[PDB]
Amino acid sequence: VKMSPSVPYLPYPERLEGWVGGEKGFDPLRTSDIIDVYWLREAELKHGRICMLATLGWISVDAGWRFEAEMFQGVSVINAHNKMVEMGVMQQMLSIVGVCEIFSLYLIKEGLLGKIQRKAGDYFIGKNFLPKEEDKAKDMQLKELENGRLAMLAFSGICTQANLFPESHFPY
Amino acid sequence: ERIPGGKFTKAQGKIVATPDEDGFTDSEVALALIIAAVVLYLAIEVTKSLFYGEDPETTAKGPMTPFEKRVVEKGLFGSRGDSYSPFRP
Amino acid sequence: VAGVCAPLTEKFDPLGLGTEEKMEQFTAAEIKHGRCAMIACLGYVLPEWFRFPGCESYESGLGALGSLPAEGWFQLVALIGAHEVLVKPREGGLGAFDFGLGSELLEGQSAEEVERKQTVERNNGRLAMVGFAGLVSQELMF
Amino acid sequence: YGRCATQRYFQVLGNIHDIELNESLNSPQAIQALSFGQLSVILLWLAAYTFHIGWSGNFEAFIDNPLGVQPINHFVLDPHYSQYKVDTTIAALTNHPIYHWLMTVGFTSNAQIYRFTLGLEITAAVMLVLSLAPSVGLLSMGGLEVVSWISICWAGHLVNFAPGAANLTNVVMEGPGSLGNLMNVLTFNGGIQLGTQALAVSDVAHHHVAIGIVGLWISALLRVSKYAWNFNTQSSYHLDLSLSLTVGGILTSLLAQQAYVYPALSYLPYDYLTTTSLYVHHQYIGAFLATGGFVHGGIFLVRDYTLSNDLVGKLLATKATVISTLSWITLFLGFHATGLYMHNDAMAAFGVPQKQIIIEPVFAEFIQQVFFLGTPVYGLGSAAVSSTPTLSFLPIISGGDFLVHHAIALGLHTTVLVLIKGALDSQGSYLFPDKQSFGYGFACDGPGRGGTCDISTWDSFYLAFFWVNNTVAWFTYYFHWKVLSLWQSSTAVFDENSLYLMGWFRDYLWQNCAALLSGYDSLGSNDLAVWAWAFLLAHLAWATGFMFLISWRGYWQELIDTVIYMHLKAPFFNEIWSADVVTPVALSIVQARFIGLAHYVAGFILTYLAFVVGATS
Amino acid sequence: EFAGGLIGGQSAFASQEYNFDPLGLAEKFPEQLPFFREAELKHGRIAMLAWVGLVVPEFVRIPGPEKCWQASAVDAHSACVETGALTQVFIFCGTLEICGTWAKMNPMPYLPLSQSGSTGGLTMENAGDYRLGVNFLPDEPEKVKEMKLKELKNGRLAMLAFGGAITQATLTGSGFPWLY
Amino acid sequence: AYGDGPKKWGAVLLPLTIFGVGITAMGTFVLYTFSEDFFWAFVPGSKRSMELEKKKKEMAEKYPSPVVQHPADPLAGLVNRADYEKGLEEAWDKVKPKGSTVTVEEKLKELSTQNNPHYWRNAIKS
Ligand code: CLA
Ligand code: CLA
Ligand code: CLA
Ligand SMILES: CC(=O)O[C@H]1CC(C)(C)C(=C=C/C(C)=C/C=C/C(C)=C/C=C/C=C(C)/C=C/C=C(C)/C=C/[C@@]23O[C@]2(C)C[C@@H](O)CC3(C)C)[C@](C)(O)C1
Ligand SMILES: CC(=O)O[C@H]1CC(C)(C)C(=C=C/C(C)=C/C=C/C(C)=C/C=C/C=C(C)/C=C/C=C(C)/C=C/[C@@]23O[C@]2(C)C[C@@H](O)CC3(C)C)[C@](C)(O)C1
Ligand SMILES: CC1=C(C/C=C(\C)CCC[C@H](C)CCC[C@H](C)CCCC(C)C)C(=O)c2ccccc2C1=O
Repeated sequence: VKMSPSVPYLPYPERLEGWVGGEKGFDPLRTSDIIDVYWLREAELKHGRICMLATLGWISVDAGWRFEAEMFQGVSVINAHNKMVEMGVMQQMLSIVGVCEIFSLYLIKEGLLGKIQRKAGDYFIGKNFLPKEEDKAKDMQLKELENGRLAMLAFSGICTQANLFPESHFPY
Repeated sequence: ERIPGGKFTKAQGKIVATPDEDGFTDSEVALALIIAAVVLYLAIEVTKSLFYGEDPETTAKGPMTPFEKRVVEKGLFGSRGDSYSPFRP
Repeated sequence: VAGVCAPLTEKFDPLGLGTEEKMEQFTAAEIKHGRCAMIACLGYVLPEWFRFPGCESYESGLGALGSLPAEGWFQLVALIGAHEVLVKPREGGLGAFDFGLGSELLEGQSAEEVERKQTVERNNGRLAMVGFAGLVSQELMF
Repeated sequence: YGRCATQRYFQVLGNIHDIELNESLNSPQAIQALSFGQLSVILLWLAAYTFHIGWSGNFEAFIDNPLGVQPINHFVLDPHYSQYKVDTTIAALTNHPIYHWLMTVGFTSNAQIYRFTLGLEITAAVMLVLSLAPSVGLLSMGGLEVVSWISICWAGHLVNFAPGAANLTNVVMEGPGSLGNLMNVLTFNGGIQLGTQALAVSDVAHHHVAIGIVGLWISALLRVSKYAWNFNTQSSYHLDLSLSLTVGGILTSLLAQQAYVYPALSYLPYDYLTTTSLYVHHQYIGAFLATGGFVHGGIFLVRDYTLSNDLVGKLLATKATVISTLSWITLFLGFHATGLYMHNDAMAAFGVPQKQIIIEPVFAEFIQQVFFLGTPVYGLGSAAVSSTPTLSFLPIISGGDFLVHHAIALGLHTTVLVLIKGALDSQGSYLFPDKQSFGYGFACDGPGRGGTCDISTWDSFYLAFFWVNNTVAWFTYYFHWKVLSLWQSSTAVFDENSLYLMGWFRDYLWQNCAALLSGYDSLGSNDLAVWAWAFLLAHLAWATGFMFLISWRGYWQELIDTVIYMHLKAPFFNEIWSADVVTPVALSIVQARFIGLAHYVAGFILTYLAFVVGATS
Repeated sequence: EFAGGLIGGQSAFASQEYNFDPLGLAEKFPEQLPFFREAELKHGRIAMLAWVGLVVPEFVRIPGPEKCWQASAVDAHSACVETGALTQVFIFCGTLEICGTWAKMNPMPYLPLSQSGSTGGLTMENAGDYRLGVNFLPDEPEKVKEMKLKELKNGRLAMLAFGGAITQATLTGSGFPWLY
Repeated sequence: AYGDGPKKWGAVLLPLTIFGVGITAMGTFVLYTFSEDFFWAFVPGSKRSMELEKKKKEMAEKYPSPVVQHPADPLAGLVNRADYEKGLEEAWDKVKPKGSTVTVEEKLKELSTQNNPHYWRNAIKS
């Protein structure tokens, strides 16, 4: 009878209670019941961070802020990945992301198995910028999540609009 | 160069054409080995999990998910039974 | 039993060298050496396969000591030394090797698993120490 | 520690996967985790094959000339080779249709194969991750709906990589369009398509989408049939396992038959050795799966069934009738098949081949002509010729095939007789009325009551596995000789010399071993040397199985006791070995029977594989 | 009582209710009755919007790719599917339908009803209740029942009206008056 | 060339994968034979298995399960074993042979008691 505030006609997805974004209770097609909210929140945070970075990347490289090196000059955002994948640049970025994601795999596996007690999305980078106040810490986490969601939708937009209309730039 | 053995190899005249280069270079072989190393680490984890079995607290201290609660209550997906049956319905 | 895993059954002190007191400092030294050797083996392996755009001129191995302008070598040493002097062990650490990095993963981990992680780290560091010794000696001599 | 005997090894290793006895991971979640681990192993095995095909292989040279090139499996780097053998060997050739499968499913480069290997390794990692966390939630995964969805997705893949997909107009964007547009990727031509001499990829994709949709509908119908009349009265891991194993054995045998007669992989029939190996391998797998279904039915009877007035109770009450009638069928079939074969042997030996008893397989000929053949080949039942016939590789039968099929029926009925007899006597015989309290497998009940050797229900499988291997050998000899005659264009040497068993020796076994034995001799060694060596190795394993089956424990236990005496009395070693640690004892009776059967069947499989390779090379 | 006490069986005349069910589906399927009312109200709402969207374009039409917008009602649909308008309308309607109905109905929306069964989320009380604009309801049960009856009557009228409108338009063409 | 590749990788790995891996597997299996947990799940009364059984019992008695489980003692399924026996007693008194001196509780004690000291769970002083 909790009646999730987002979709009023649906019952509250119970496992979302206590999590940072759970006060809105938006999980229709309730998947917190089938999938552990630890995994769902780790995936949400990973997508949000990747999109918060990819948005800025697309904007900066579409505006014309290419890196110093040649093989980075004159390459548009669209035909960029297929270019740096043959220049050897996407391989090393894949290596760095691979070690970061092996760290992520260890963290997710140990957390879901219950061995470690890290929080979902916590990679232990930071902890000296956290507001240190529990209400303020949860507020900062909610800011991260909301910005990540906005950035996910924004990058989806930006990318689709750019690739549908190649002769354009960031305002689209 | 091979010495052909068997009547059909000689009759049909099929030739074992060696590729000029190798096919996987060395970098992609290294990537395959790295991915296999990750799979090996996961296999070690699975072996440790299975050899010591499931601990008694998990599935007893960890509350069942609402999906699992409703499935056990309504007897679905092999519950209300003592079988595995991946090809249930 | 922090370092004793299974090929052994006891402490490997043929020339009895720990004998209390020294043991802790030697443990710090061994753990730091093992960490450096693990990252150094990774270093030997990988520059031979990708080269970090901007570094695609220098030679790998010990030749990098000759290459890589000595100012850059000094900057690398400066980063290393800044960490070494400005990190310090955490507080309630298990020793001088507990610089706090990743120690959150040990929170409530049981003695067996904490010690197992310690032993995995130390044995991997030992294997990497002998591996780097082989790599450097082989690259230099033959 | 370790103050056990060597019997501990073979006692626990025989039940090491009997997880129902393993109280730790006894829950069904653990069994699903075992399934996940097994699927990870399968994925890594397929990754092995794809990786070695793409690494040292000629797939890029295979797609260009699939008829003129021999597929390479992996590179050979045996240090024991002599420079000549090193110069002689190029690489380990291919005995499986993975090149043909990759060509069919749209692989055109080694880069695609490498990506496939990476995907297989990643999927194995996913399976291991799933096995890491057994859970009633994961028990939801699976079902006939899931496998039908897998079939639908495979249909989508085949549509995406059909040869006519280039001409296909995008249906989901420009509408369905004309019928030919869909015919670019979805066809029901039926039978061999000529050229590739295999079923069209469009046919396979259309088959799979139809099968997936029908499977979804059938699963929904079965679950509504579970809505009303909801009765899970007998749930057992062994009952469901027997169901799965029997269905899988039927499907695998059907796969062998319909993959020989309707090859789905391009340019497969041109490769004789791979076709023969495919058929033999899949028939062995199917027979093994059916035998496992019977075995797990027996196990369910042994330790999971409670007597009731149900289907199984009715079967048990009249088990004497079932066993007696199966015995009559087997006796009749064996008597008549053996007698007709011996009569033909005598007639051919006495220079009177006309006086053989050749009963024409008129019933199978009637079925073939009326239902399958599009031209009058025999003329019985029908003589109509099809205006637009379809192509396939259905063999044309003759007089010998009647006797061979009766031998097949004898083998199948005898195997079923042994398995059913053992399963139903697991509830007890008058020599062993209380077999319900002794478990599925045990040595015996002693020399009393006249003797009770091989009275266990597991011993029923042990006896029936010889018959499984014998039946598969019979019909695989049949298939192999039939296809060898067809490929060598004889088709009359078979039809005449298969009537008598000396033909089966001289023209099949003795004749087709000529090249295999010349794998290595005084003159030198060729590419068949490995297979002659494996032939000898398999014979050695078979005879070691003979050792473990003929000679029984007591002798060997006394001999091992004397050997222990020699060790304990030996110098320089009595100070070190007191026989207390892992005491050397003779293999238990059940362990000995299983190990003898294992050597027997290992030699069986390796001998026939080496012979098939040396004959169809 | 009749149809589990659902609203809609009231007749216009007096307390002599209509209770129209000649084939008796309400009595034969009382546990499937919330689903029946869900389907009825959904069809009624869609038909109201559909009749309004058959009438309005004959008056004013949005500027667009000129193939879907500048077309009659009967031949609109094919051109609109081709133009990519109805595919986005389908995305919107599918998201709404999946989330709303498929989650109010299936307790396990991540599973088809063949695997979840249940379907207990649709009770008799919350049949058409998607909690949308409930503040506009009168604050007394009698007028709430009357408003629900108005919605049902207009929905049935819209079902029949849209059926007639589309059939006549296919037969004849024309605009809002679909007469010959 | 075609040979290169598998030649160098093989010279590195095949010695490893066969010699080192198989020899390590054999040695570790011999060690596992002398390990305390050698086939612990299949050796009756093994320390790890007995501790696991004890912890399972503790978890069952500390976290009761709402769903009904298969009773380890078949008579433990009864919701009211008292009522079971009381009924038995009434039925037996109804069909007792004359004034029999045999009572139901004594018969239940006689049937439940059993002298099998050689059965394990009894040889472990349990
Ligand atoms: C930086 C080097 C270094 C250091 C400081 C330590 C320190 C330690 N090790 Mg250790 N170890 C190392 C490298 C090192 N290890 C390597 C490479 C291996 C692989 C074989 C091991 C394997 C090992 C085992 C198996 C065990 C230890 C243990 C210990 C602890 C007690 C031993 C002691 O008092 O000796 C500390 C002092 C030294 C090790 C002297 C290092 C410098 C010497 C003089 C070098 C001698 C020559 C050497 C062979 C180099 C070859 C060149 C030569 C030909 C010139 C202590 C914390 C024990 C432990 O953890 O206790 C529970 C234990 O059981 N170690
Ligand atoms: C998916 C299918 C499936 C599954 C899940 C099971 C599962 C099970 N079976 Mg089963 N079975 C199956 C198929 C299956 N079976 C089939 C197809 C058959 C017929 C062949 C059997 C016949 C069978 C029997 C007869 C018995 C079981 C038993 C069991 C249970 C214990 C298994 C165990 O510990 O064995 C231990 C497993 C082994 C010892 C494996 C042997 C290792 C092989 C032989 C190695 C040899 C290959 C070698 C590499 C070749 C070398 C060649 C040479 C030239 C070098 C377990 C529940 C047992 C049981 O329940 O008894 C209570 C039992 O007695 N099964
Ligand atoms: C060549 C070897 C051989 C032969 C002939 C048989 C024969 C038989 N086995 Mg058998 N078996 C064998 C090897 C063999 N086994 C091995 C190696 C194993 C593994 C341990 C088994 C395991 C096994 C089991 C577990 C079972 C059998 C059964 C049977 C019988 C099946 C009924 C049948 O076919 O009757 C036909 C009989 C024959 C072909 C024997 C030859 C009879 C004559 C010589 C041939 C006919 C000549 C002519 C027509 C007669 C003239 C009549 C008049 C003119 C005088 C049959 C007696 C089953 C059984 O007994 O059920 C009844 C059964 O349950 N066997
Ligand atoms: C919380 C936070 O913010 O960060 C956290 C993240 C995370 C991930 C949780 C953490 C961690 C763990 C880490 C970082 C673990 C890294 C471990 C590494 C890199 C180990 C390398 C071993 C190399 C070996 C043995 C080489 C062996 C080489 C051998 C044997 C070579 C041998 C030969 O070279 C020799 C000797 C001669 C050659 O010719 C032949 C060959 C065979 C190559 C931390 C520390 O908590 C920090
Ligand atoms: C939070 C928030 O947001 O609040 C929301 C909440 C909520 C609930 C969504 C709201 C609402 C209600 C809505 C949207 C109500 C809309 C209702 C409509 C459009 C009803 C149309 C009926 C058309 C009929 C019967 C056609 C009848 C047509 C007939 C009989 C035609 C009949 C013939 O055509 C036919 C059949 C043949 C023709 O030839 C001749 C004629 C006779 C014309 C709010 C309050 O607004 C806002
Ligand atoms: C030969 C023979 C033996 C003797 C065979 C034995 C004892 C097994 C042979 C063991 C082989 C030779 C391996 C010996 C140990 C190896 C060093 C491998 C050890 C592997 C473990 C560490 C797991 C029997 O015990 C027996 C019992 C019942 C019927 C027939 C027979 C029978 O024929």
